[PDB]
Order: sequence, then C-alpha cells, then structure tokens
Amino acid sequence: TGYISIDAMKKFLGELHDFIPGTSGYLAYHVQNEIN
Amino acid sequence: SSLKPFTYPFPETRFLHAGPNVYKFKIRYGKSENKEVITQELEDSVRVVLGNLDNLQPFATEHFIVFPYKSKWERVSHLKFKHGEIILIPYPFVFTLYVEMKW
Repeated sequence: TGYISIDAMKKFLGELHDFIPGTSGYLAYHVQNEIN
Repeated sequence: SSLKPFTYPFPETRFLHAGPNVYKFKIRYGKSENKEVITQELEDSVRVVLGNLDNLQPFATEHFIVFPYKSKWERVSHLKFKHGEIILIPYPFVFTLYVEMKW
C-alpha cells in the first residue's frame, strides 16, 4: 500500500505544445459528406 | 517553463502536440495556492503518461494522486490535424487523468 512516486516514473522529455486550432499554425479538419 | 495553465477546479479536454503526434487528454479533479507550481505538476503528470503509454498505473506527485485511464478514440479517421503544412498523427486513444488530493 502506497502509490509509486512520480520521481520514479520515467517521462517524455521533448518539446510539448497545446494543439490550439487557429493559433501557432494549427488547424483541425472534420470529414463531411455534404458541401457548401 | 511550462505550456498553458489548467482549469484547476473543473473538467477540461486538452490536445497536445508531442513528437510527430497529437494526444487527446481529458482531466477530472475530485474532492478539492500557487498557479504555476500546480501547472508544472500537471504537465509533469502528462509527460509521465506520455512516457508510459502502455504501462499506465496510479502515481503520487507533490500534492496529488493521478489515476490515468486509456479509452479508444472514437471516430479519429474523421479528423485531420495540421501544423502548417505538416500532418500530425493522432494517437488513437483518449487519456483521462483522474486527479485526487493525497490527504
């Protein structure tokens, strides 16, 4: 009983950004079956 | 040091660009000081999940117990993500982080 410390958890060390569409060149697209 | 601050009290959905991929994260806080210490702690929480994608277990941070969960991302084929000209590859799973206080 007790949870593992984050200190002992290995983690992703790279650049990490919020994907905010309409910001920093970020765009998201949803498939459609009608056009206008 | 960190990227954008979190809705602390309330549920939120965060999309994250890391390596050539987009991760869907959902955060839930249960029964619940210094804004950027908490930000850095939740970011550290994300990085941990991102570094143990197939080896999810509950962990303890300075203030919290994080229980990460992983569900199929329904209708991912419906979505395309771009960083300008660059296609971002969806990691086709939703990470739900349930954050409790240690007490």
